[PDB]
Amino acid sequence: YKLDVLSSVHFVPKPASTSLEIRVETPTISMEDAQPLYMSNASSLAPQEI
Amino acid sequence: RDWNTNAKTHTIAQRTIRCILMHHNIAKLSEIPGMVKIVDAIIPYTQRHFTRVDNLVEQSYILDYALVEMDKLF
Amino acid sequence: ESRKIMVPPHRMTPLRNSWTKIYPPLVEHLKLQVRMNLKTKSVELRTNPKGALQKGADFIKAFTLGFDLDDSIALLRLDDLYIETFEVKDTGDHLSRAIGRIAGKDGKTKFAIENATRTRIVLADSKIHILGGFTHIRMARESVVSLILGSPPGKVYGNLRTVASRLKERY
Amino acid sequence: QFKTVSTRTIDELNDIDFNTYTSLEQIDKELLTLSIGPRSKMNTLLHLDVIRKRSKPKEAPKKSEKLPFFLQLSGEKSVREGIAHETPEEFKVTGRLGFESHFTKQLREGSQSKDYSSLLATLINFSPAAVDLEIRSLNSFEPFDEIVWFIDALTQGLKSNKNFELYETFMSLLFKAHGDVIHANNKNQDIASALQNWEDVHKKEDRLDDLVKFCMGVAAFVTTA
Amino acid sequence: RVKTELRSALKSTEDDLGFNVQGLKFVKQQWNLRHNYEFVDEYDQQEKESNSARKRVFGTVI
Amino acid sequence: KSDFKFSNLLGTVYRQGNITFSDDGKQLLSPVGNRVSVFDLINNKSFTFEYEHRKNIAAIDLNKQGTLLISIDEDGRAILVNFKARNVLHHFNFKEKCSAVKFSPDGRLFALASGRFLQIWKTPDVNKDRQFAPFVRHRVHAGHFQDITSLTWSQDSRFILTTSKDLSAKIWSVDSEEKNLAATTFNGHRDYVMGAFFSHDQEKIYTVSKDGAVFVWEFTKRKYSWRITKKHFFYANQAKVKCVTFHPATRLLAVGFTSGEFRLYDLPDFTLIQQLSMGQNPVNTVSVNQTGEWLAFGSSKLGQLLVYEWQSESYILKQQGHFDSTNSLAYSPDGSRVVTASEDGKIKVWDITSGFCLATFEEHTSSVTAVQFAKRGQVMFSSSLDGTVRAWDLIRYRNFRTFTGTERIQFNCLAVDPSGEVVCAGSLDNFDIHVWSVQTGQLLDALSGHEGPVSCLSFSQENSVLASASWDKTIRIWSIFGRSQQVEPIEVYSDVLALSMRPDGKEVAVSTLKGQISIFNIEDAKQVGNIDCRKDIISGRFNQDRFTAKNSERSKFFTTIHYSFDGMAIVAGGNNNSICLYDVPNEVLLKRFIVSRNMALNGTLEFLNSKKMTEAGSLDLIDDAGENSDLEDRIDNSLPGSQRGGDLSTRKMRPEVRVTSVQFSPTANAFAAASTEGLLIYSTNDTILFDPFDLDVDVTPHSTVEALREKQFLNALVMAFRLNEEYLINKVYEAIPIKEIPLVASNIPAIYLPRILKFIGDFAIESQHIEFNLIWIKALLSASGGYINEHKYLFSTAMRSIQRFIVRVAKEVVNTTTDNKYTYRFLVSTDGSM
Repeated sequence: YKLDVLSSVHFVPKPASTSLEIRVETPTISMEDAQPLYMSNASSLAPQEI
Repeated sequence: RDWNTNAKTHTIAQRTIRCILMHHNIAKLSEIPGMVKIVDAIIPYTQRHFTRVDNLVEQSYILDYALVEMDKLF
Repeated sequence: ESRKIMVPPHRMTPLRNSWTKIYPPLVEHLKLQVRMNLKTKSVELRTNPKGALQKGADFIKAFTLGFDLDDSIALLRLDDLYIETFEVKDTGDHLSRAIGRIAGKDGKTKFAIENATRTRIVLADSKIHILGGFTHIRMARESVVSLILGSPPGKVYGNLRTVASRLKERY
Repeated sequence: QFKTVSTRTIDELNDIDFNTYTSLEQIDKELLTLSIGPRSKMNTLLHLDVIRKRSKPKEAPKKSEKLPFFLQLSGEKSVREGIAHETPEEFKVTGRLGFESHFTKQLREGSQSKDYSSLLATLINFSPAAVDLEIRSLNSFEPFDEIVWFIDALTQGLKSNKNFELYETFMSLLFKAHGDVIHANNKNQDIASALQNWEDVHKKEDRLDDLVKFCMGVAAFVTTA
Repeated sequence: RVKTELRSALKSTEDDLGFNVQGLKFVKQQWNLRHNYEFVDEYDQQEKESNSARKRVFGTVI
Repeated sequence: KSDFKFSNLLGTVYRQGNITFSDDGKQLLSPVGNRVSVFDLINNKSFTFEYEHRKNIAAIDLNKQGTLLISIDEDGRAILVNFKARNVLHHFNFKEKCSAVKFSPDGRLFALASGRFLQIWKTPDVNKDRQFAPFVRHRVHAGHFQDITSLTWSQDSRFILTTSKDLSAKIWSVDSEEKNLAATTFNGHRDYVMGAFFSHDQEKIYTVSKDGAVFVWEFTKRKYSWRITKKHFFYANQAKVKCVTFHPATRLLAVGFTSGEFRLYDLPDFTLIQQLSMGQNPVNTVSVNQTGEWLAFGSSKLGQLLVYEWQSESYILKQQGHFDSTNSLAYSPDGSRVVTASEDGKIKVWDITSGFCLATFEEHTSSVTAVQFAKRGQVMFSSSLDGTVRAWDLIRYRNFRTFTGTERIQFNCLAVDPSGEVVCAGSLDNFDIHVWSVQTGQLLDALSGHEGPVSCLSFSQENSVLASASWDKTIRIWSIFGRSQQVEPIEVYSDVLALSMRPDGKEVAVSTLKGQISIFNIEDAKQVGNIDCRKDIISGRFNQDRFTAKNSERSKFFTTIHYSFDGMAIVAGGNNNSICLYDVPNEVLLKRFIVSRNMALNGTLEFLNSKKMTEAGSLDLIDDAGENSDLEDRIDNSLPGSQRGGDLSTRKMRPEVRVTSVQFSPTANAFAAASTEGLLIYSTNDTILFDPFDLDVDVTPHSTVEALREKQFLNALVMAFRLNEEYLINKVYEAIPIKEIPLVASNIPAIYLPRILKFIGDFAIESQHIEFNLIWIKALLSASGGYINEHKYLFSTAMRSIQRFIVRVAKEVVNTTTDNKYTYRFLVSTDGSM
């Protein structure tokens, strides 16, 4: 972190990482920020993922 | 359930689901063991098909626009 | 001008042992004079020359009904507090297990509806008394009437979660 | 620069003299018209459970234990205008005649007079938590009067073509809260007739449907192609 | 004539589509309020729903 | 056209100062840097005041009539604003750093803590005209020995209770006759007294200090002379109190510490109602609603703003902005929200009307360089310095695609297909362009041929030709699709940064480092025309540099340009504090906007005050950081040669003023500029500026309402169009009956067609007459929807504003009534028995 900030963030990135992410299903209302409004009321998993 | 995953063979699935729903008892259908891992599988596919057929009805109004132009023609 | 509140012979000994914390707000905060008739098993509240007699009557009537000492002091203070009484009346089948449905195992349903609706409930055999605000009494009474008239535990518990949230919510 | 001056000539339609036009409330009684209020009230009403579930903190706050139980009621003396700080005004149902709420009393009085205008005015007035908490407590048990009074109140409401997105969400909140009891005593005569005349007025709402279908389809065709 | 018959067929199929959506989510919801669980506390409720949600694992790139 | 005014300031919900609520606590007033934002939280909207302090503001108060605001900055330049008219009433310079300002509860006096003097002035009227000196001084009291940290008025506006850095607190009566009731001072704290409040009845006095003690003072006997009756302690060990407030009616003491933790207590018994954390940064501000139900907290380091109701344990809003670190913006394909790509590594989707962030996305592990929408607002692409382009579904909120190269480079700009099969991205260290398919994930091609770092990419929206432009002084046009693999290089005079592309794909406008904007015909690769812009650029002088703003070569060029959607204008911004817009037929400056007048930012002033230049260096390069009250800002952890890294503490210079991205709104006549202060949103409005269109002497509002009363509806509509007066157009529009909407809409002349379409758009977004507005839209599209199709770019922002009304309110209503119809049919058509 401090080498990147010292280098004034011109750096060369980290090589590669095929990681592994678990996402639960939930409303995308609940995946949002705290404000009065919303943007989308879908579910985070597709029909072909359910 | 597994006919509703097509967009082709889905109408037969919807008519059969509809006659089951309107000819059976809903409390019976809920309390049958295994009838939530099926209806939760096929609520979002019916919602996907509702969105698609509703957009077909939406873009079906080019006929109405063409008719109002054809009547403005004189 | 006076009032008489009959203490039943199942709430008599707690009145005597917690009496020394009952009469001080009755005789110096409220400026009434207070006697306890050991003959009629009653509490008499008279006014001295030096609208609070009804407040003292509701104080000792809450204690008579079955609400505890701090709950009765909460009724004596806190002007926006009310208390509603009703019997079940809606026998093995209906009377002997509707009250078991209000209670639950170890009274956990009653504890849940108390905490959810911000009232507190004393459940007699079939006599339900509820101490809370007006809207709070309304919601606790609607849920108690619900689970004596037959509703699923999932339905009444989801309604309890929702009523806790919407009663604490501004807007 | 701080007030507005009248453009009315000196010598030696007050809105048109002050360059304003306060938009009238509805243009025609046969025209649908939304509420005079924020557009987001419909969405707040329809999804206020999941919005608040979003809004909760990630872990429970550290309270005390020697906290007073009636903390919400134990204020002092800027006054609270919620449904919880509501007092009754002025022989056992769910709400006696001394402990009737304002909503239930106005609903009953409108069921007497067959005119729910004050009921609907109170409904359009108060807040979404109050709306959910009034609709969720509507005596759905023995004779089903308060449900059917609410339903034909919404019928009288959306006959008037005003606030109609709010009357639509009030019907959605009714079916969501205790549409299971309506499905339970389906074929009951009073509740079936109340739903029947609600559908009789509500079936004339497809004017909005094919109107927005035409506007969407032709607007897309004209813009792209 | 094409417009009337085509739009009648399309609204006829989306009628039963919408019927089946509302009926199936009623069936699922009345099963839920019959025997889902008992949590009044919102934090324990949300942790219960997070433990009982549907999980799917995806291969991401960092 | 060119008459833009400063509308809004998205981003940056809080910078520095105190949050205030309204009296009817619907809006909250938040000090952003030198503006003030007001967010209406019930009517979901927001505005920013147009006026501008010259330094960061430090104090806010408006009286409980709601009628006027006073804002003081961090060296005491107060500004009194009319809150309803939104115009500034007076500029008054108090001479030193004022810690707090408060109006009385009865509105008629205000007091402020300037240094170690409590001075009470009396409030000028809002109904009176502006005078040369409207404030009339009541008094100035001096009893503290060090600086006063807080004020508190009593409930009756009769006493005032002030807290100081000096370890006391004092009570002063307002008038001289009650001087004997209020002459005491309250000692006993080990540290700075952070607050001193009354109880509801004004009998108890609570005094809270920095070390963590709250003292209850009562007028008792041990005569009667203000004993201390109980000391309560917070026992937060490392942290200490940063902000205190007290709602006396609900007896609620709210206290925020320097560790993000805030606790709220029920005070005279001192029972912890709640304790929870904003974060890890200190809580700089606590403020409370008039009914005491909402608590607004502000932390100043991350720029975050909570308002939180403590009864129902829930956040009304938990927002956070970005100061100085915002690399890109993109309007949504309807102009409802703006997506912000920011240097701390995240995407933030800000609603424009309600000034808040809806979703945020943190999957980039470095500074996100570009965002761009595609598939008509369904998907959004971003490229960052960590080597990745990645795609975001804005329905399911999932990063579904990640594109890397093979060479481990960092991407600085991107461009997507219209028909979003292919994403494209260019770096500043690789000289190639990377071409990825979006359907599969693979690297479709690496286009080569630039001999300099590819500064900018854009796909033509109509014929889908790629235009890249790079620092080898060359714009280049790639025909990618369909067997061509065709390259056309256009040379240009200097090295290019910010290409932009016309909405019809005919021309491309490049910004160069000379200072010019050249415009080229794509198909016949020859220059159509250029604007010479380096002499209408405001390049300020930095504090550290030893060369004048005239001779500087730092910022006399535009690093971001953008076409208007009719293709006729270019907005442009750069590393300077002017954003300029031009009309490309005439190549002339329409208008230049000064993006900041904050002297706390660096490149603002062109001429620096020669008083501040001493015999050894300027006095603003002297770091007075060890004169600070505590260690966490006496600390210097700024590693030396860092420019544009992260974490503003790690750079040691003032934040320079610069605009990093400009974009026009796709629906309504505005533009957003990603400055360092936030997303500046400039918009016109038609309520002001009488600008007629060929009226004659017989065209008059009186004539229009006579034609309306005589019900020549088409003549009244075209008279109101020739007036171009918004109230008159609205009056005639609502007075035309439904029976003859299509006759009027068919007989509207073709020059008044974009006016009625853009009016219907900006009216129907918020108007309630949904069926009336849809009848008018249906009549206009049916009667004249061929003229629109053959004049696409005229109605390209008036038709996008109309289908911002159909899909965003009308389709939501139609969805609700559709679900009600189907739930009715189920609930009565089926069998509920047991």
